[PDB]
Amino acid sequence: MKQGIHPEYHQVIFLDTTTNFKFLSGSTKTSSEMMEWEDGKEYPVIRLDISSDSHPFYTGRQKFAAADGRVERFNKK
Amino acid sequence: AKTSMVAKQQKKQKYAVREYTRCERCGRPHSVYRKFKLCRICFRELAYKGQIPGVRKASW
Amino acid sequence: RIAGVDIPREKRVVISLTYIYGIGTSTAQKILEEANVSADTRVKDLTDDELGRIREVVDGYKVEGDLRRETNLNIKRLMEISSYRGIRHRRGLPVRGQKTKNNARTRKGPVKT
Amino acid sequence: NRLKEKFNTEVTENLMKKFNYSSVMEVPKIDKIVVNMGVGDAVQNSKVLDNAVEELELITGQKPLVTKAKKSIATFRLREGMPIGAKVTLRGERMYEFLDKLISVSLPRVRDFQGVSKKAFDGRGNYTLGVKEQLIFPEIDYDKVSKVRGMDIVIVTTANTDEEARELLANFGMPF
Amino acid sequence: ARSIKKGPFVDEHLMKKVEAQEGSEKKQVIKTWSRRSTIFPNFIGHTFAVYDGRKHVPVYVTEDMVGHKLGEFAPTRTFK
RNA sequence: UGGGCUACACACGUGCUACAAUGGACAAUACAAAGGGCAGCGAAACCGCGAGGUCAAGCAAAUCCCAUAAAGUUGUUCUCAGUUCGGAUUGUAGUCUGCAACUCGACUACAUGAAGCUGGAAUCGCUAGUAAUCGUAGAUCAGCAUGCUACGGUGAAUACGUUC
Ligand SMILES: [Zn+2]
Repeated sequence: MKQGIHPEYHQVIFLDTTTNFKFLSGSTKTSSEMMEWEDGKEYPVIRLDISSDSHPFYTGRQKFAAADGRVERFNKK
Repeated sequence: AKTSMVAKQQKKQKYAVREYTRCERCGRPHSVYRKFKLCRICFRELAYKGQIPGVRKASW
Repeated sequence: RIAGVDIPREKRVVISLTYIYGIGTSTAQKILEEANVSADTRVKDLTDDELGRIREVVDGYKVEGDLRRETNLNIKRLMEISSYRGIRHRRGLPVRGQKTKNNARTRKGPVKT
Repeated sequence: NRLKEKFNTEVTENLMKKFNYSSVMEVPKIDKIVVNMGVGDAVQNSKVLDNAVEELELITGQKPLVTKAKKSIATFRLREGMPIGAKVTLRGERMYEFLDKLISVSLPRVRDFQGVSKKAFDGRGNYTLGVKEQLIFPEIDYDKVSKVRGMDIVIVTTANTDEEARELLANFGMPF
Repeated sequence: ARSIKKGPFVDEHLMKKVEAQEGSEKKQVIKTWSRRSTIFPNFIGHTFAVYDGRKHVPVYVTEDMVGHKLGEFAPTRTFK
């Protein structure tokens, strides 16, 4: 690739918080949070509300509402 | 008032809040007094005829 | 200077605290009673320990920028869900069921005759 | 390169066994991914095209090529040479990263998602997916999105048939 | 009703129609006139054709729509 | 059954609230009249900062309740500042009625704190317990009154004159 034209690119771990499922891939989201990975190096983490392993269409199961959500507050009521 | 509307007011309402008062002499829905079950117009006419006990023109 | 915002120096502490976004009269009095400080003492004639206690009490009240972000997030959520309140926020009209035939200036801006 | 490793290990073997390829060189692979955004309203406001280019660059990771009108059209008020689109070509590791990201992080963010069209094959082993909201992609913050616009993602494969392309994309994890 | 001591209101017929066919993943569209019914978490992912006066506007239920009424997503008046 | 009558680039009438020091806030303490109450007026007590909720006495009325009137008076503070004025607007969280407060109720708590610093041309009411100010009650009414109809507290200025 040419130098100085492309946006900054780096490895990141997308973490589906619903299932606490982590997947490594490149992106340019540059989250401050850092986490360790099975390889010795550590890369920043991108929080993700819904993912392939959590979406109902992909999974075949009903999705689980997250904490502090609308459903949780409604049930607390 | 409409005969159907008077009949519907008289009939029992599935709701309870759905009950409203109509003048029982002419059927006007507005301005019906509770003590007489009359609208203002019928009240005036009957007070003039003297057929509402103890009701007379007021002044002070 | 509390919560990252300066407050009038010559104003009594209870009133001067209301200048903090998210702090009104009632919360100002509650904070002042929790962190024991004279009601009538002006902020200029105030002690560093009192100021520190006031800061400690204030930091946990979720005021200023965090409060603004929360309100904006609520408004954005109701706009995004396509609610009636969201549509009225988008159109800049009263949201709480007022009558717009007249008297909707605070939401509609100045009169465009 | 998790997706590339999956292709090398599992998808290769599955597809080869399914289609009875005498040689490994017959195993289809995803040649490239072209992400195109056609901005016809750039005629009226070039700032729209600039924002579209910025968003596409954020999504893809590399600067897009600006595509200009091939011919002049009176009805669209389009003059030859006016920039009316953006396009990015992804190959190799960047392509695989974008593909897995699209499959996992991006696609489920579609409201009322029910899978992607299984008939969206050109007839020769290439698949075109029409996304209708840039906001799908994780790298974009809705605050900075002045306008919402879609994209065409063309996955160009070496498969000679729609059947083989479908098998390859399914093994990769494409919903349908 | 609105008071907390009373549970969030919802028409019994609407709630039971939603509950029916819950197990099956081929959930269909539910025609309803109940603009007043509250949206429960049980409704998430469903499609309600809510009558706004002349036609049933389709409404798709998401997580952020929990706690609101079905009528808030079926506008009744038209302007411009 | 559901939605209009509650729309909203706009013009007009009638009103409520203000723009402040003859005032704002806080605490203490007085003085009315006139009405309503049967499944209706809901005392005291307890719970909640709150609107209110639980128990519940009395009362079909000169007996009990609605129901402590406010302005005022006396003390502390603010010191002329778009503010400790003003309270629209909006967020969140609640109470009550009602099968049901999204369209489209009232009220309460926290925060948010808009215009407005006495209003151009013009124009309205009022001659005395009147105007002006301050509260209070009632019909309608499940709920909803700045409207309407009544009540009282404090309480003025001016009328030369008939030219227009
Ligand atoms: Zn009559």
